[PDB]
Amino acid sequence: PQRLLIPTVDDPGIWGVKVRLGKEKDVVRQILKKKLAREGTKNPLEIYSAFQRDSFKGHVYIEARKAEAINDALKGNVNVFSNNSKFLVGIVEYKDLLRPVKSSDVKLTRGSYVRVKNGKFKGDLAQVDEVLENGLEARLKLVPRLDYGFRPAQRLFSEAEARVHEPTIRRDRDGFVTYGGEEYYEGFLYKTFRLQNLIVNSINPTLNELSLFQSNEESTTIDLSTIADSLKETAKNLVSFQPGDNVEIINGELNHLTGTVSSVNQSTIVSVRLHSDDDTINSETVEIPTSDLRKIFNVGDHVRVIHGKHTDDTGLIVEVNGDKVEFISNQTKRTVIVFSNYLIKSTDSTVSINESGRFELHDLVQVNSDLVGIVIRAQKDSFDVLC
Amino acid sequence: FGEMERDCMIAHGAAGFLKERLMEASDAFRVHVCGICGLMSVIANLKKNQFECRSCKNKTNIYQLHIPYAAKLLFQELMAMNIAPRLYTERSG
Amino acid sequence: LEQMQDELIQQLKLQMEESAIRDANNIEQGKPAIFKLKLLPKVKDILLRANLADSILDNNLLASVRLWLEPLPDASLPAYQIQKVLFDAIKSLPIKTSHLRESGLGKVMVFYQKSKRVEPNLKRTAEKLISDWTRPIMG
Amino acid sequence: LQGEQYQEIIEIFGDGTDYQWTLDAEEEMEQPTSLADVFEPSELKEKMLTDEDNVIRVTDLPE
Amino acid sequence: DGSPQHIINEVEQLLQFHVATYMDNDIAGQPQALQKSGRPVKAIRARLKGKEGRLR
Amino acid sequence: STTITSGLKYSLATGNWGEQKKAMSSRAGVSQVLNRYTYSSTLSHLRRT
Amino acid sequence: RERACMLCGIVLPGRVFMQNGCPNCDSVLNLRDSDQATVNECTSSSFEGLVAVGDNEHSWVAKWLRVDRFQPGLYAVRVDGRLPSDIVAALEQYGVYYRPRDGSVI
Amino acid sequence: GSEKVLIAQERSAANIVQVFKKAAPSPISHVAEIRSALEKGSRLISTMQ
Amino acid sequence: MFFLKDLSLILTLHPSYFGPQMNQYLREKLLTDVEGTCTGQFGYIVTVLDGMNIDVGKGRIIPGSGSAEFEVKYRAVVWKPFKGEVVDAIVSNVSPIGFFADVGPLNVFVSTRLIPDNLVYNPSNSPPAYMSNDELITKGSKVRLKVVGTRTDVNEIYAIGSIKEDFLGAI
Amino acid sequence: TARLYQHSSKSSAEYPNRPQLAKYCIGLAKYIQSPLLEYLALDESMYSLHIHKHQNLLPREKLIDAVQTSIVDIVNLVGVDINEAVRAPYHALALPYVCGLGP
Amino acid sequence: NFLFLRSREIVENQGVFVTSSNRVKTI
Amino acid sequence: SQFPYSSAPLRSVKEVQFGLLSPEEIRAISVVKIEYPEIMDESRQRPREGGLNDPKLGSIDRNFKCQTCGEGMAECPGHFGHMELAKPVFHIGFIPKIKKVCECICMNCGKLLLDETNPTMAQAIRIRDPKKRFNAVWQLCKTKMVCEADAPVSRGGCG
Ligand SMILES: [Zn+2]
Ligand SMILES: [Zn+2]
Ligand SMILES: [Zn+2]
Ligand SMILES: [Zn+2]
Repeated sequence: PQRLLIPTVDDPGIWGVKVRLGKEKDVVRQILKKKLAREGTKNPLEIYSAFQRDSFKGHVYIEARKAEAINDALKGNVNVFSNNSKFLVGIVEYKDLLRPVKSSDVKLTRGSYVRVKNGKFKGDLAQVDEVLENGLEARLKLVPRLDYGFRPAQRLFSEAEARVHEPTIRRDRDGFVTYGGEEYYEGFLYKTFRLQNLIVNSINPTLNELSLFQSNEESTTIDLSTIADSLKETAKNLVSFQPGDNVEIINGELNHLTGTVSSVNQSTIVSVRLHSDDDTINSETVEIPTSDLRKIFNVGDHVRVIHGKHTDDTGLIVEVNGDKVEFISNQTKRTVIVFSNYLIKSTDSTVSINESGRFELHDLVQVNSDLVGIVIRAQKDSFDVLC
Repeated sequence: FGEMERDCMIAHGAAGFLKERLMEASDAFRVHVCGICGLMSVIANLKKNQFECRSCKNKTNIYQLHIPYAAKLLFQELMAMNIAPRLYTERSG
Repeated sequence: LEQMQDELIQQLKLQMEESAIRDANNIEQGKPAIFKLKLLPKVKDILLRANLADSILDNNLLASVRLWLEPLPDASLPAYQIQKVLFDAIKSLPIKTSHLRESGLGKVMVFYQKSKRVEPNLKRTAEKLISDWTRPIMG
Repeated sequence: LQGEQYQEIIEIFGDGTDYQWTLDAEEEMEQPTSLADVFEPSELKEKMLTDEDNVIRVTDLPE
Repeated sequence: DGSPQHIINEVEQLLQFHVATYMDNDIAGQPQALQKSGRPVKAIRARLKGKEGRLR
Repeated sequence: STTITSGLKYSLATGNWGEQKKAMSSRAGVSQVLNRYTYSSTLSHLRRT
Repeated sequence: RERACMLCGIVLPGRVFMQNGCPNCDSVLNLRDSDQATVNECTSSSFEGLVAVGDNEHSWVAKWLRVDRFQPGLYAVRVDGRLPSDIVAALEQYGVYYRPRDGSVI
Repeated sequence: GSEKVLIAQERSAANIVQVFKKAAPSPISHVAEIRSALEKGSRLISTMQ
Repeated sequence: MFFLKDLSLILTLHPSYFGPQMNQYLREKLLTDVEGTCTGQFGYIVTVLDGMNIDVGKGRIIPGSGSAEFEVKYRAVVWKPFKGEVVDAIVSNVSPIGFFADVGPLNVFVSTRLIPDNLVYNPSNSPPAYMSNDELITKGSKVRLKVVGTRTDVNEIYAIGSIKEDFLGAI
Repeated sequence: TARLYQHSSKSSAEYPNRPQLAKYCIGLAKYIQSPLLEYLALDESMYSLHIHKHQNLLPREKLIDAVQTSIVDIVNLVGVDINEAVRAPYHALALPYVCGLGP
Repeated sequence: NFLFLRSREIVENQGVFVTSSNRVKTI
Repeated sequence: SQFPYSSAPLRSVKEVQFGLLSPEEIRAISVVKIEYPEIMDESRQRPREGGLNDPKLGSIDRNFKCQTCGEGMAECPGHFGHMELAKPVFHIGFIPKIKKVCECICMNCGKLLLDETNPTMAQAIRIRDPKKRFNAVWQLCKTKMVCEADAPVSRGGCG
């Protein structure tokens, strides 16, 4: 079993000792060697076990029963500091000192789409065709970046252009081509990459790369499970709240209730005052987790886009189609439909156009071959010119 | 123009000369303060002619002041230590 | 004195059970649970009083505490304020094995520990409390 | 441990079946394609992935 | 990741020390925060006091 | 060989009589730049306590 | 170069595992009588939490790590990689249940 | 390249008994002080009161 | 909606105008600088009542700049639209994205998404209009609309109207 | 077309390590090689070219329709190779303007 | 011959208005 | 006249109101959240956004304009950013006052240990100056070493 093995009062104690950084495993090996050497002698090292954890830097934990045993184990070592920096580990901490880590995900799944940390395809989305059993590397499906004779743009490996620019192409199978030492399978590069070269979480996909990857599958973006999970992650993480926001509750006993955010504490507890026909209920403040709150957007409110192609665009709400909200823009003066997850009720725009485009305000520019004008107002997407 | 010279100028009663010495002949600066929160948090863009205090969400009740740059620095350092000095242009009693 | 406190705690127990029943019916009637929130301040004030812990354990109010902590049949968890207040009260009182046997709160504690909609801080506190309550049994 | 106090521990803490069905319902509700939700409608219209697009492509008429 | 209370206490006490010395580096009863050159850190409080401070 | 060399050179160059990393609390002004304005000034500087 | 035997959790050099095999798991793994692929599938060089055990019988840690019936030595709290399905079935044939030490299973 | 001069530093002699009268706001009225220094090296070692 | 409000203005006068005609000059300066302006807080100031008998008080000399500062208090007629208000209008332009109407000095834009569906935009009609079987709204046509949202600018106000509810549309 | 190409991000993606004057010269060379394809590469900025003295008097929709009709007529008078269009998108810019076809 | 005059009094187009150089005099 | 024209009216300070900054106000007046310890992005100019040298905080270079206000170096006053703390910490300047406040109130019910029933307490509350009022209230409530769940009738205490 696993539950029954939890420690008791009569179990051997655990001590932690500060040591010099980077020598923890060395101290562990020295302790084991000393225990083995003195095992079977008149004065054996009266300890039971010793270990360390990578996260808990500078600490080595020994399971024993006596402080003299700890002193004897540490006697004759140079990594131990001058002072006896030893402490008694609390019995409750015994389970935590040996609990595992990095259990967020079971494994890297073959066929999943991931981003590359570094290399020539730094940041390019890649499909995990193969996961090596070692777990340190994995073979991936990528879009080649070649010039055929500062990196070239990603493009499917073209055998005809490659032969024209380099007639030394190799062939090993049908559809599997090796050019310049790189193996391209049906126009897609297949190359092993280390685990330290990949981002397996918070992956941001683009429909352009998705289409370029799924075109060979005879269907545009047939696989959408991992994409749906990424959508859920993006929707959940992008939500940020402020006092005074009108929100609705999705779960809990208070489901389908409206309220206004009164105060914000940390990023997971939000104090909300609820609104209802009963006056005595409207005078109560409730702290509610943010994971069960949805923003309420009323028609005719100034709202600013948080994230997306229309970032920093503002307008007035016109149509509320549930998840997707429609609003008339201020700069383009046209209706734009964006999800309610990307909107914040900002009563004032005050948009700054700096660090965008080539021209600033009051710039005398040439409209065309005949018309010359000056800039009166700048936008995130266009400019206004008086000729 | 140390403190003893300032005391001598006070004794003479010349307030205009003292103000000119410590502002025009030295670090003079212009800031904008919100008429509500009283803090120097107004995001003023002079060329576009728009002023805005995000905390109070107002665009109108905004004034400008002429203060020594060292005073602005002192108030910002006070705000860095969670102390909020609020400057108001009207008395209340 | 102590008997008056026991009577008051029994009245609180009856009020808590009635409020739980009313909130369950209201949820079954398409209305939010409000009675538990209404009774929460008085329950919090009573529980925060340390000298009444002995009378609480005499009257086995932990049974009603578990009843409030028990998720309703609609698979909806109780309000976060109720869970937080009850966890704080459980920490604040010297719960023994006999009291757990009378109330049977260990089942709900294990459910909270295993569940994932529960707040991770509440998850850690539930693990800590379960370990503390298993401590006397094994030694 | 010892059997009788193991039974006592079971009595105090339960086997979980009193709320195993609650846990199963929670996990069922935790688990759940429409391209409208995947990307912004403006981007979809730019990339030509809407119902008007399929109707135009299917239709036997010059655009 | 993982919560040994001793480690948590040590790291949170380090954070408290850094925040405190960022605003006042003359706290009597404990050593001052030092730079890599060995000089004490010029906290914000030291900026405002003395003849060479902000006010004077 | 750098230890003694740098220590002696630093203490003689800056006047702080101690280790470099313990500049505070060390006796300062022990070593000074020789005054060469006139011969008498140099002679006076070389016999100063 | 050191690798952690997945089954028992011991950590020894990979060449030691190849030349001599696991002193504890040889009754069910035959690591010495196994090729490099099987050695990798049962001994992994990617691990965490070096553990030195002196007395298996009385060490509560050894019982907690289920290594109180093995040879004292270098052990790893967490080992990257799991036993293969075929090796899992082979061990289940012997009647021995395999509990992963990867931490993802608990 | 700069000419540095070592300024002689004045200090109280060692190995001599100094008797001092402490001020009134103290339980101590008189103090006998001595600082010790080995002949070889003439370095301060310890002080006694 | 029109209102009467007591407003105040700060007027700075250059020393070159320190003459006997100072008061009247301040009056015309106030009239030129207030009549017709648009402030988001108040709306539109259309006229100032008793424009030739406004008290100006005593001006204070600004130390270090010589110019005098005057505090002028006056009563003026002000118009400001409100959210959720139904007012009369005259259509000024017809466009596929919607039609623009005028409510006094304010120009209101109504999008197609706030127009009843039966009022299909007809570009072939002369002039082009949003017409139904029994309704035809074109340039110069009286319309009754409800203001839903108002946008505040530097010295301008942008309002959005709707005719999708009852007793709205053509009148 | 060269002036507009030296500022277009299409050139930057095509030539990430080249100066702006190099992009301008490349645009000039491509215009000499094939004016029609360069005029197609303008996409939306082609509508801002000085086409007629009173080009701005017409409504935007009418001017856009006139440009579309002219370019469709010219490209249909020219003809488009399907194989080369598949081989290179640059030659495929002319595909949507063929009669019967569309973007 | 075109000059781009800006005045703070004028509100239209942020005070920017185009006026020919032949129709203005130096102040 | 050395400052560029600004349409905001020019006035002079008449009152300085002191106080503390609420976390809500700190979050409101901030323009960016500081989270990355690296000062420089990749040591290739353009300091990392979200770091301690975010361009939104203000500009100190002649050729770089502030990304928040758009003004030059001579006009940008600087804009604040905020950093979220994982665990709350003491303000070093208020620890003695925090200790005094802890001595004045109960640590469980969060209420004063004395009430207006005491004539001395009412007399102390009658005073106007906040500092002297706090001093008197502390001098009284310091001796009271136990919270009362009942009136010295329930006074709101927890006992
Ligand atoms: Zn403000
Ligand atoms: Zn083994
Ligand atoms: Zn700025
Ligand atoms: Zn109390």
